[PDB]
Amino acid sequence: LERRTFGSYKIEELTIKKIPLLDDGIFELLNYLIDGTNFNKTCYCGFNYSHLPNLERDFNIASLYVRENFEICTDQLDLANYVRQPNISIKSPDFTVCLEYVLKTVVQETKFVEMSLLPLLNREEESLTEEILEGEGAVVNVLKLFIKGFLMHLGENPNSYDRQLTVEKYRPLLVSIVGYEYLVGKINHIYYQLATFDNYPFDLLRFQLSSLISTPTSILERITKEGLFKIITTVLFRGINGSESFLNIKRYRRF
Amino acid sequence: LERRTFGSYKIEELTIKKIPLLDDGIFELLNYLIDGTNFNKTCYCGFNYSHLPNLERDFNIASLYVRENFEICTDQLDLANYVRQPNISIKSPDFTVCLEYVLKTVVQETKFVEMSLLPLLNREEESLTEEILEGEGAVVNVLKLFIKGFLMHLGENPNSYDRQLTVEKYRPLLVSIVGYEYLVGKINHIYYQLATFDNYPFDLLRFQLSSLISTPTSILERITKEGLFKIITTVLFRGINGSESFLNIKRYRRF
Amino acid sequence: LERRTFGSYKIEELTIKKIPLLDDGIFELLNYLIDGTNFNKTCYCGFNYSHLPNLERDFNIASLYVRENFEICTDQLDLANYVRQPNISIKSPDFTVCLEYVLKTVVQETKFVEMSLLPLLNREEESLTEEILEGEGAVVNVLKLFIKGFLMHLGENPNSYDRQLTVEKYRPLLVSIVGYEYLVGKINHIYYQLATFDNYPFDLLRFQLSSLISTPTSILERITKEGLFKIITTVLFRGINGSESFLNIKRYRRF
Amino acid sequence: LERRTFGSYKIEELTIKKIPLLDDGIFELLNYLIDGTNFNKTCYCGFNYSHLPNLERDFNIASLYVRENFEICTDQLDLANYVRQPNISIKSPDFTVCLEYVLKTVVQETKFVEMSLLPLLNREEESLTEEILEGEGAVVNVLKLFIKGFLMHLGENPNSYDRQLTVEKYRPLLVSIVGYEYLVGKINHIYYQLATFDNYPFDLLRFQLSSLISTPTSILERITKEGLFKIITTVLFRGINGSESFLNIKRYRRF
Amino acid sequence: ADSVIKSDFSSLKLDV
Amino acid sequence: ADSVIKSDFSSLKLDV
Amino acid sequence: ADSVIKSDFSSLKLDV
Amino acid sequence: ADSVIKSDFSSLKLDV
Repeated sequence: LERRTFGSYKIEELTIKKIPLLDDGIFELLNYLIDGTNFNKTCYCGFNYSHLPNLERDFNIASLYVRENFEICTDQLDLANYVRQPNISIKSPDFTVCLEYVLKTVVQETKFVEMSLLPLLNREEESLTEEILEGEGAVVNVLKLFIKGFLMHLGENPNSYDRQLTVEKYRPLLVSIVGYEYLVGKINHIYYQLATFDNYPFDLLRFQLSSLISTPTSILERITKEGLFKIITTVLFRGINGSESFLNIKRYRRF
Repeated sequence: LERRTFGSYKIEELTIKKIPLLDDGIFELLNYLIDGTNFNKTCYCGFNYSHLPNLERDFNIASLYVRENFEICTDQLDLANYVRQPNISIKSPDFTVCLEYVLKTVVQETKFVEMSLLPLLNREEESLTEEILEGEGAVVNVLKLFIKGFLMHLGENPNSYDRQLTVEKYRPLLVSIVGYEYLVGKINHIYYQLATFDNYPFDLLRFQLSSLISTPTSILERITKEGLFKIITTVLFRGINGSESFLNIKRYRRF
Repeated sequence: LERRTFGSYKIEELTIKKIPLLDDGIFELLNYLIDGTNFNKTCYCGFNYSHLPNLERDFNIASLYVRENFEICTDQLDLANYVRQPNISIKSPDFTVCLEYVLKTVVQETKFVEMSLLPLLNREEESLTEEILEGEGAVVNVLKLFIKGFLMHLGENPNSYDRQLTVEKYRPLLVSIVGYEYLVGKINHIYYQLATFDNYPFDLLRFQLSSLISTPTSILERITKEGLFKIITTVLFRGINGSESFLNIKRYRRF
Repeated sequence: LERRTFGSYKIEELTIKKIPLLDDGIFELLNYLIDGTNFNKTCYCGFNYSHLPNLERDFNIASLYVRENFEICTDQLDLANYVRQPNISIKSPDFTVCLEYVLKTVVQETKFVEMSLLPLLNREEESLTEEILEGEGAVVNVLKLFIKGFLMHLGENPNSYDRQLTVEKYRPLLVSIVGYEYLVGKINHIYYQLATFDNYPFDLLRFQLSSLISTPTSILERITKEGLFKIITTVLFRGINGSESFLNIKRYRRF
Repeated sequence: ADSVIKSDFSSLKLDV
Repeated sequence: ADSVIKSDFSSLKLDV
Repeated sequence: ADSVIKSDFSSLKLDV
Repeated sequence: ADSVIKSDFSSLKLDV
């Protein structure tokens, strides 16, 4: 009903002849973080989390850090008349969460706010508080744990719609996990494969994941020479296979 | 690890055949207040506290007031050679916190100090500063919030050792909450039930708390006629069921 | 909970002041082999085993061979009244698994059975079936795979109790691995180091394992001249450093 | 009987079934230094010391420097009625030697004195005499020579109790050697290994010492960024493998 | 205790 | 999909 | 031990 | 331990 183990998804059935509808739960994750909500008050509480080390701790650290940032970005706005729509977008690769507000009257008309939770293109290490480095590190670890939770659920739960589903919507998380770990305290080939091939079907993923190949040395060195991202002055991602895919905005809604 | 939301407890496992070990966190609360420590430097910071109105404010007011009182009681002692043991006791019903000091050599030999934070048996209203009435009111509110925190955690977190745990160690807080609210600016039946029945098991409490009965009118009137406490000239408490339990000293240690 | 990748261990916490408790999983491995249990019905199934070549195949071959041997040793006994205790011992260097049976009444009184799975001191090559050489080769490979699993887990999972834990309980496996590979179809210095120094601490092992030194030529030649084992007519092992340790019986229980 | 080459140990046999008893000779070393005793009057005189360059010279310099420091710490005490017990402790990482005195009557009651011979956490280079820098440099070199003596004896003298003995008691010497050389006029991997892995068994050490691995570059750089020690405001040591062990007090007695 | 019913005590009349 | 093989990814090297 | 260096022993010469 | 190999550590790089 409400409660589900962190990172897991559900597959629902739309009918128009039936098509699958992936409930990835990314919206809900982001929403909780924005509200500063604590782990014990989430749909995620009360499952065994020995597979996800430090989930509750890092989740609450991250929740606070996101909450405070939100407040800083919204203290300079008057939002007493407005309501946050149940739509969150993510722009990449700074993991820029974007909210849209509209007037309680309509539901001056609409207002937008963006917070880059994991800024990657323009950073300061030396001129950054411990609060910020600790908050970021917690956000990233939460994302990693979400993806592990996703993968573990996928592994244990075959479904005949799997062939039609892909890791497409997880991309911004994956890109930020790879980007942050690289550009601030190596590249995890699992994360990098899934970010690169956002068209990875679920059944194929399950069967292949454990035999995934490492980053080719020509790519590793092209990365050290030129970054991971290629700015067009719109950002391109430097894939594990040398592809250069456009990282478009993803939109998430409440399910 | 270190961080926990205010009033919450942990249950750990001793083995001798396993028995539960309740970490009530009362020692730690007291210790912070004695050290004048501020909310932001406690294990309690960085959770949402909309459920606990004014926690940080009243905590810091109380922290100062306890700190200053401690200093007053210890300025007339030489403690440069000594160390405060990690043992705090509470005597009731004045909420008398008792510390024991020993020489850095041994760890003249040992020294004791007692501060009644919420004196109830012998008070002056007219001959008391605002500083003192404000400090006391803050201490009492902090205690009430701690208990609310405890209860909320209990409600949300069943555990199979609940049947073997009771509210026993919370008694001095509960007695002082009820005593102070009564004898200085009515009786809250929840607080009074828990102070009376210090043997209330956790699982039973959770199931029953929301349907707790009000103070019988014969008791209410016996209170107005005779106090709440019965001094034996050793103090007895006048329970919500007409019992007359002895309020013994409780000893708290660091976990 | 139940499922774990082959060879891996868990570290649990006893308290008496906390001490670590190593769950090596050797008992469970042996138990399965005795029951002839097939890979797909073990706690080990459903992980990727590309790191452990032929695990399922060789495990099932070995499982059958041990099962049949057990039956041969127990067909000449009446065990209808009795129960196998959850205690398995191993005597070295023939990898002699020892079971103890007691009457369903007590749980004539107790009965013992011993099967040398990898006999090393007195063998026949020419007068031995293919069934036996194939079964033995499978048992040995399973043991090698268990140790590889153990080492891999150790490498990836630091723990602060490592400093107090040693490879002590793995000795019979390690001695039989080295013994069988030598005396029947060279010496692997990793296996030999760990068999010799059964006091190797986990943290030290992890840091040092990859830079382990080869067998000194004076030892290699003392081996070719005199065996590996020294019978006292009780067996002594000829260590990689020239030590001559006694190989005592090890006892394993269900965790 | 009395005389032994510097740094060497003896292994004796207690029986209770026999257990080894390591006579490390650290107490005796410290005692001599405290008494200002000169090399020629120690159990160490009259062996060849070409393996230990400058032993007699540096020992006497160090002996004087420790003696004078002792006197400075004890001139402000009346100890005419008292006797130094045959117990010396070392607290780390300042190589803080701690003595306990008791009244000739009992053998006001007991008195304690601590001298940090090699202070590491809080130092002045510019505001320090040559006498002090020369005394410290001599103490450290003596410690290094003691350890070399220990290692050379270990190498030449196998014993069947080796497997049960570890370098545990040498830790404070090893930590101060590494700490002082680093924080005042690079890291010796031998010293750093033994300080880190205070659980190194004697037989394993002998076999492995000559093939010891260098400090990983990730650790070297974590050291330059953050120290070696991590103060908890109790000190933690930053191990060669990234461990963070607590440096507890060691107690030495006369054998 | 996985089956035990949870309760929300956040609205109890606790004079805070 | 009741016949599809399940995989346990709980031990994958995911830097957590 | 969160800072302890991990080792990958999957490529050790273990004759498997 | 009469069979244990001895080692000469007199030439170890011990900065003395």
